[PDB]
Amino acid sequence: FVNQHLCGSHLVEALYLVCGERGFFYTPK
Amino acid sequence: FVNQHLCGSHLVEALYLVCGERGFFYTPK
Amino acid sequence: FVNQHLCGSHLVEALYLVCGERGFFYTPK
Amino acid sequence: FVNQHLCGSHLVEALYLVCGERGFFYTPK
Amino acid sequence: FVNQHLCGSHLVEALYLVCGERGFFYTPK
Amino acid sequence: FVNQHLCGSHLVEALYLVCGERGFFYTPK
Amino acid sequence: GIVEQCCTSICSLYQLENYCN
Amino acid sequence: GIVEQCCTSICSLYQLENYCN
Amino acid sequence: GIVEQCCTSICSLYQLENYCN
Amino acid sequence: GIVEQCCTSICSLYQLENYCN
Amino acid sequence: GIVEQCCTSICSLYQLENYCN
Amino acid sequence: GIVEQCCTSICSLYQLENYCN
Ligand SMILES: *C(=O)CCCCCCCCCCCCC
Ligand SMILES: *C(=O)CCCCCCCCCCCCC
Ligand SMILES: *C(=O)CCCCCCCCCCCCC
Ligand SMILES: [Cl-]
Ligand SMILES: [Cl-]
Ligand SMILES: [Zn+2]
Ligand SMILES: [Zn+2]
Repeated sequence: FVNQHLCGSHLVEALYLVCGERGFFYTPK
Repeated sequence: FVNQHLCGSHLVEALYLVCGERGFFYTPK
Repeated sequence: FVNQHLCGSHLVEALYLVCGERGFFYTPK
Repeated sequence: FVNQHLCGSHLVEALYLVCGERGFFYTPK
Repeated sequence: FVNQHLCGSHLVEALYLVCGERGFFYTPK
Repeated sequence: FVNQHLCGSHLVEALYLVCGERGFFYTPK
Repeated sequence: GIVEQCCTSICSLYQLENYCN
Repeated sequence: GIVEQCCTSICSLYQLENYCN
Repeated sequence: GIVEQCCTSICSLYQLENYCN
Repeated sequence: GIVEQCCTSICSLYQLENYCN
Repeated sequence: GIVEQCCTSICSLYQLENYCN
Repeated sequence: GIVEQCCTSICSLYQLENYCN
């Protein structure tokens, strides 16, 4: 599902910004 | 350190693509 | 100054996410 | 509307490039 | 087709990462 | 050289938008 | 506004330029 | 997970923050 | 071309590599 | 301006909010 | 090349067009 | 960490894979 792939790319950029020094795991599944 | 912040933005984009369904972990320094 | 140009590209991405429906203003130096 | 959110992210990057030294307001609503 | 425009933007970023020192042509048509 | 790698990521995004249906060529140094 | 114009149809750089200062 | 929550509906920065460490 | 192949289905990095120089 | 403030140090999300409309 | 030209100074949109096909 | 490894030199795709889960 390409639109899902594209959405995930923006998700990870947003987590990078929100989480800051905290870091994050990205766990799609 | 802004340059580290800009590098990390590109690193998470790359991890998203490299890691696929595994996802990834990002922790800044 | 290219490094300022690269910083600003990330700043507008961040403003888009932070500011939501308010939108934002970007003026370079 | 997530696809609208994703489109806006690319819009702001394109305005950053086109407007250059002029700057811009991003006014979604 | 805006979704096509958005997809292409992510395509070119992925080619940049995969191709590395090799470079690439982006030939949509 | 990481800073060159970050610059090039922004250059291909800009070429994608500037060049339209012509596409573009990217070759790193 | 820019979202109704340019998320319903592709805006060229020349159309986007209308939104600059 | 984050894709089902935030690709079906817009997540604000406050909702995204739930996924941070 | 790359848009018909990789905007209709997800292309992995290995499939994208076909488009490199 | 935002460049002088947020390209010389990392701005927090609340600092960035000063450039919202 | 584009890196030497446009990573050492900001290239205008018309300078970038030299790297279109 | 990834910042110390991959912001001081360019990491290959296989080096980046060390930060997958
Ligand atoms: C925490 O805020 C900083 C810790 C890591 C800093 C990395 C410094 C690396 C070299 C960058 C030099 C840039 C310009 C002289
Ligand atoms: C206009 O073109 C430039 C005005 C602002 C320039 C900012 C300089 C800030 C410090 C960056 C140093 C980078 C490497 C030594
Ligand atoms: C190959 O790996 C490098 C060849 C081109 C290198 C460009 C160096 C340009 C000036 C950047 C200086 C950055 C900080 C002092
Ligand atoms: Cl950058
Ligand atoms: Cl997208
Ligand atoms: Zn996108
Ligand atoms: Zn960057």
